[PDB]
Amino acid sequence: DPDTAVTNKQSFSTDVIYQVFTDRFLDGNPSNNPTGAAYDATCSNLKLYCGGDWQGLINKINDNYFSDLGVTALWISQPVENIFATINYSGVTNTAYHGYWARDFKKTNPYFGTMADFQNLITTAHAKGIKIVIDFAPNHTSPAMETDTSFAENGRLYDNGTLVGGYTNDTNGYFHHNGGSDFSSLENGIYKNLYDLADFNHNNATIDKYFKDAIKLWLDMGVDGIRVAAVKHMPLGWQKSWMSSIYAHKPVFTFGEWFLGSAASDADNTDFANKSGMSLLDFRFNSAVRNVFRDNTSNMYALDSMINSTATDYNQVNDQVTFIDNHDMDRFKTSAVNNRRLEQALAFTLTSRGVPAIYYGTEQYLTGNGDPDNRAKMPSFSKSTTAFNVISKLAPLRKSNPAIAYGSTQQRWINNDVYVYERKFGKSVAVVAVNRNLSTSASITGLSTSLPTGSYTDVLGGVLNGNNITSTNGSINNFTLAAGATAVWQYTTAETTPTIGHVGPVMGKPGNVVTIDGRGFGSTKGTVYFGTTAVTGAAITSWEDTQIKVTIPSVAAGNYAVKVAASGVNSNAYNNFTILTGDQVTVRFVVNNASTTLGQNLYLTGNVAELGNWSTGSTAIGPAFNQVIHQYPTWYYDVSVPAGKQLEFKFFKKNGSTITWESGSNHTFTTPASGTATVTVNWQ
Ligand SMILES: [Ca+2]
Ligand SMILES: [Ca+2]
Repeated sequence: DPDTAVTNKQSFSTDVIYQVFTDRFLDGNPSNNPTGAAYDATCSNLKLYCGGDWQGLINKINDNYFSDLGVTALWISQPVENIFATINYSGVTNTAYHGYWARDFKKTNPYFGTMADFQNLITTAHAKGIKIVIDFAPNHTSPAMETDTSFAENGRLYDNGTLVGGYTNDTNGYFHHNGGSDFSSLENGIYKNLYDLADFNHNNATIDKYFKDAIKLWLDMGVDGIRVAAVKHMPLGWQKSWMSSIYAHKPVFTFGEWFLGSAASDADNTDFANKSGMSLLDFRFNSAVRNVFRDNTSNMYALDSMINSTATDYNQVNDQVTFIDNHDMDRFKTSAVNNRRLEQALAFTLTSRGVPAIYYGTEQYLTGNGDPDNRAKMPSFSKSTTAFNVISKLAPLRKSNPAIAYGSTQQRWINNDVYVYERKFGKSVAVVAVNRNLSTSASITGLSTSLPTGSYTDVLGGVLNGNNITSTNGSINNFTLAAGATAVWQYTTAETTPTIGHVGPVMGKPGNVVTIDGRGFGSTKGTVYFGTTAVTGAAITSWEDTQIKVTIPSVAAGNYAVKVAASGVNSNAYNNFTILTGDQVTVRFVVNNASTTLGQNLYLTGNVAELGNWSTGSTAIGPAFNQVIHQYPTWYYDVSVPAGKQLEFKFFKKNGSTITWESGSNHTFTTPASGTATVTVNWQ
């Protein structure tokens, strides 16, 4: 199979995700519409259900709307049975229309469709080569008051019909009853309630179990991707074991949302991308794209830096999911914002690095500020707009041109309102040119690309007032780029060298199988190098020019670079693959009596690669928490550690360069073969 083929769950770099709020798109079947309180036919009261559902998308896939737009994937609402109760928050009736106030993860949302309607979608989709991607919220159930069972469904979690338990009188401790997060730190954002939503207790072994079992269900119906919610509000440790269990079983591409407010590099957000075993929505690229194109607060320089810092921060920047907007900010088009500015923002995003998503009806230039006005009933299905045209012209290149799909990003020309940049993968090039200025045109003199000699026609055919150019050995002849114009001119040809485009997943134990997308690999089963170790023959499950699939060798766990060798010649090196010791379980380590100093923090390390392998660097886990579950001078932390292994660990205070250890002998611990566990040591 191709890297391109819908068959490929582990990479989305060649796709364009269409994100659609299921109930606001199209009501295909009206019999699975709510009754009364919870329902609005006319969808004027956006807090109510509007009747949209899975048969609605089906019908659209079939009359070629998605395929004509060129989107190759769809990201639907979390599908699980949500609370049926209507919650009246200060005068206004709220319904669980948005698919987030779940109540049974092992069942479907009847207003969206049945299990068979779900399967139906999976199939009408894969039929037209459109990958499906679901939302998933392992952080919580629904709203609830501990003093008040009467409020909503009191966070009640039912396992497949059978009630496991609600918020009030939670004798088992399935939930953090720690108050609600005030958000002053990371720690309080995790172990206290997200707003008024009943917070799961993951260190609880029923719930740890439930959630791994609830995703295998969905993966088994053939979802091709998982968009995780509120990842800043759950422990990384738990997210990592949950993930490793998924990759073990049915590796799909998984990206999470860690909300960010700016193009700025946030540390916890970056460490999350690199260590979690998942990718994130690209909130910092979003901040740049709105600043330069919508809001005129920043200029062409901002955009280029953002490109460069995200390229530097992220272990695999190409997995990150870019966007001009979504269901939690205001809609890009607003009355002052020009069409061409939305259109250029689209243009830009489709041609840029990472994985592009579009929130529904951006082809229809939809407005709506804040929530819910940013979530309206999808207005028309016209295939007539300039945004409709730009998306369908450009998003195909992600598949046909590997430079767009995996390539590098170079600046070739920039001033305050003009940006010309280049995407290159091996011999394939693409240059995008953009003048954001809607009144002055701009002479580009002295442009040098690494396009070969010839005349290159604007791929957009002039829909965005694109002109044509001529390369003479890269040097482009002088030209006026028009007002508000944008151009794309590209070049492809067959690679004849193994070159690793993508690898997915990037973290797993021995025995897991990964996918290596690329160009010029040939069809003669060669050798795959996990670092220094050749994998050959039968251990390689598939070998095709663009995609090799291969089992993880039983090497020591750690960070590895992956190379391919075809016909003797070796490919480029894809980095930061994480081989895990084995299966993982989340274990909470609690250290008492660990007084520190102003600004002295507490990490743990130990004898396995998951614990950093006696590191005091970026692999030592830390810093530990010490305000919510346990408090100073006790310190605690949740780690992803390997199932049933004896561990040797020690805590240490790190100040500047002053690492200062635990005295005595190493502490030791044998982990469970499944689940979660807790261990408590006294700082010695
Ligand atoms: Ca319906
Ligand atoms: Ca939480």
